[PDB]
Amino acid sequence: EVVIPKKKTWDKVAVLQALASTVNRDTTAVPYVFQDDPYLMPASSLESRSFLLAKKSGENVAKFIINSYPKYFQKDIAEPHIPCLMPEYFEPQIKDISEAALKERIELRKVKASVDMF
Amino acid sequence: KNRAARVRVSKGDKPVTYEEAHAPHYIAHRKGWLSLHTGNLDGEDHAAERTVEDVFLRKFMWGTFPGCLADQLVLKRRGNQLEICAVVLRQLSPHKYYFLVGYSETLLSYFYKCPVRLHLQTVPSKVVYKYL
Amino acid sequence: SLWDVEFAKQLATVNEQPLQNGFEELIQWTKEGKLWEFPINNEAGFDDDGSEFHEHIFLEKHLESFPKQGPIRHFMELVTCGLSKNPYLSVKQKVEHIEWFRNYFNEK
Amino acid sequence: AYQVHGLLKTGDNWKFIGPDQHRNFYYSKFFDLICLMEQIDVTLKWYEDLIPSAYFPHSQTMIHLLQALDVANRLEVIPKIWKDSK
Amino acid sequence: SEYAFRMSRLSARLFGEVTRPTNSKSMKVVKLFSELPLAKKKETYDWYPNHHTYAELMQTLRFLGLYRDEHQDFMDEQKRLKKLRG
Amino acid sequence: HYVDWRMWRDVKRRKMAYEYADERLRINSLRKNTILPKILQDVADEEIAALPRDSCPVRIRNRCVMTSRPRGVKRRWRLSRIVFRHLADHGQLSGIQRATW
Amino acid sequence: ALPPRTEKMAVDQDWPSVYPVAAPFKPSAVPLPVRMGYPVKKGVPMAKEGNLELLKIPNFLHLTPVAIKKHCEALKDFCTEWPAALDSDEKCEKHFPIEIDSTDYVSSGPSVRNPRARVVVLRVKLSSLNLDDHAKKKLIKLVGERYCKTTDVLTIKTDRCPLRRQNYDYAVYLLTVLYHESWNTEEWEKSK
Amino acid sequence: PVVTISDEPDILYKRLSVLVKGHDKAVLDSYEYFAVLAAKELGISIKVHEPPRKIERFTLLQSVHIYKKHRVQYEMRTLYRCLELEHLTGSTADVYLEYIQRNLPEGVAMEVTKTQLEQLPE
Ligand SMILES: [Mg+2]
Repeated sequence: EVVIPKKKTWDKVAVLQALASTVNRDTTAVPYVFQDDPYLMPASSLESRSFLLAKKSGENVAKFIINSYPKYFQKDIAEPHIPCLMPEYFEPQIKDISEAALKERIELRKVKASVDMF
Repeated sequence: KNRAARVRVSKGDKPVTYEEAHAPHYIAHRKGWLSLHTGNLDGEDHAAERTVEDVFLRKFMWGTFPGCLADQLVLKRRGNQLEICAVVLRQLSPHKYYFLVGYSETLLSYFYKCPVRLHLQTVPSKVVYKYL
Repeated sequence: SLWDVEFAKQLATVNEQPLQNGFEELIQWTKEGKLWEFPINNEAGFDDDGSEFHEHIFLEKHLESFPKQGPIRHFMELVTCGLSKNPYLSVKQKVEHIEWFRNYFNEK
Repeated sequence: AYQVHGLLKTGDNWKFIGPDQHRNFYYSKFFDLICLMEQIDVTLKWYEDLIPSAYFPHSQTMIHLLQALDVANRLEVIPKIWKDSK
Repeated sequence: SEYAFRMSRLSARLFGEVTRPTNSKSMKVVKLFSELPLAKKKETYDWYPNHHTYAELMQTLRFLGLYRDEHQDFMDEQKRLKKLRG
Repeated sequence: HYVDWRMWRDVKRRKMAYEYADERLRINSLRKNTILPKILQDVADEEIAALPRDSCPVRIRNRCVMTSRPRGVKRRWRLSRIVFRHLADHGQLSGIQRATW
Repeated sequence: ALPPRTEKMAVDQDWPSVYPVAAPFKPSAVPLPVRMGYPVKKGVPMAKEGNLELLKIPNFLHLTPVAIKKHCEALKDFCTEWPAALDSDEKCEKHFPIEIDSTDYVSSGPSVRNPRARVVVLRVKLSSLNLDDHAKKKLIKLVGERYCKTTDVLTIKTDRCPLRRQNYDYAVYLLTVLYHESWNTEEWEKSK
Repeated sequence: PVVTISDEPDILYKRLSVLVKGHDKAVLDSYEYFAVLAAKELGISIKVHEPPRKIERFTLLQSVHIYKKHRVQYEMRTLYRCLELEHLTGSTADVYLEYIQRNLPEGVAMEVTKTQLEQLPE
């Protein structure tokens, strides 16, 4: 007789969640969002906030230049496809006066353009 | 004479690091490799574009971190996390440092389509291994 | 509609918290899709529309038999064996090759 | 305060802490309370457990540290917390 | 013999290669349709980087001021002096 | 914005050969099968002889991936001799040592 | 700059808490004056705070035995146990006859496309198939190029279809149709 | 700790053998000690093996224009270390594989895993 067990199934997340439960918080270390260099430590809460807002500033820096120039990045190399690494196109690709273009600029959140072509 | 990657002795007043000081025949006897990617072993396919992206990365980080990189980077590559680990100096302000880290983080993640992580390491002055 | 997706995104913003650990960085990268799926089978995605082993190598159904004693049918057997032994091409480009030969042979 | 902190440590209420300003106010007043009516050994234990891992303390929190240490008459800890403040 | 020939034919029909006896000069057509041609290989059509995304992206980033490349600095200064005197 | 006109000519070769690969594949299988009649192969001879002389994989020269040099290229990184020597001597290339056996 | 957590850090401190992830060296985080380098003639190995060689070391400072012990205290949930299939190879062959090769090749970069990783090949034992006499004669006469004599192992190869699961399907399909055509008696068997 | 024991009996992996290829014997045997201790506290059976190293040697010219008689020779050291697992579960297999591929080393590592799921004939 073989007591062959049925395979219990998980997602991609539970192993790393158990790993974090192994690594509870470090009572002597700074939050991981900041770096680990003593020169790059925030000393005060205001300095930490300035560091964080500078980092979010750089994030939307790359977001702005990427969405301004989507041609330089259309080549995907990663598989499977990552739509949140694909460019977000903010210009209306539908130019004729149509309801498809109406839904298009409604999705693109262009209020004056939607009103004008309505 | 051989001068592939050997810095020549000027007069005894020339600051130089370990990597620039050591010759290419000490490349795995004393130095190690500045980029760790898996393309160069027995069975692999994509090592050519690994190399072209390696030189792209070196020139790009040098162009976008102007005059603050002490010596050459460490370009590590495991799975799909790229690691640019840096030895950056302590001259420019940390707001600029975090700004360029986020800028580079996002653009290289976006250009190579993976998790790309830059880990800075701040050094006061460019370190001297010997004076030649 | 947009009210429920707005409620979803505002719920996301008010449950957005600092990363505070590299394991949580890996968590968010798995959630977005940046990190690879693991354990990896070298065949993540790439379903090939559920071809399931007969459309790749058994090409009678797209062969559409002519008089089988002919050299044209012999060429069909040869190209059918070749397209069966292709692993890099799928059934759709196999049958468009087959239809290209059908079209050209009907042209002649 | 301890019972709310225990409810915090249950599960993802640390995620329910929320933003950085709310977290700073949270831990600042919590540690002010700890310095106000706890004994000095567990105030120092909470000091090393929370600062600077959880938050960056304020100047009012600093003068309350000094008041707590003066009440406890443990003036030997003054140089260490001084170096920490600097 | 004849039996061995028809066992080879039966194995060919069973496994998927060509059933009827055919010479190497069309068995080669079967290999041609079994492998990819010289032009369709991934390294063949991706041997070169396109260089246009690369160079024009560095161009755009430099004239946005996010990139500082000393080679282009050299050509700018040298052509400034060359238009000054030439 | 390519290295030279020779490199740009080569990438023209690569791109449009990769486009015009399938028809050439069908008709050169029609060359070197020995079943069809000879004139029925001669009309096919006409079609490939009319197919353009820039997509045939006979013009594909494996030049160096950084700097155009026809002869002296290692395929495994598409690098020329002295560029590969430069890089694997500065030590930015993992696993390449100096062969001393 | 600031005085670091290297000397702020004190003994009996949890190191899985210190280093969760595989990270590069970070000497300020490292509480260890680790020295690299070929020393100069009248000097010492180069110090810790700035070494690119310390950085280039693959850095197995995220994994020590007590950390892996605690990691698999967490990871011990994700496992069953085996039946009494025994360490005996003949016993597990009796219980489960067929054997199949179905692999993966782990690369590291942008993409995980190693096409050869779809290779699948099936090995089965005639002595475990137990139902072949002139069928086993017909079987060998079909598959001549395999079936080495010294061990009764039948090895059928598939690398013809792009996906691993349909390669497994080709393996099992070839096994069952070779079995059925072996048991299908043909009319010209007698004139051997 | 979500678990979700779902429906179907085990895939019955016998001999999951991991060939670890590297440029660096120190990385290979540190990873060996790591995997051996992890397997020991897991309870699965681990065996060690050292396939012989392969050295890819090749030759280039040294000067740019002339002097073929003075050549440079470069080499690659590809060392192999085998960690074969016998008698490990499918769930234990993919959790152990998941752990060791999270903590797989960098460019000095490949993890070629050979899985022999057993099954019944049909
Ligand atoms: Mg010489």
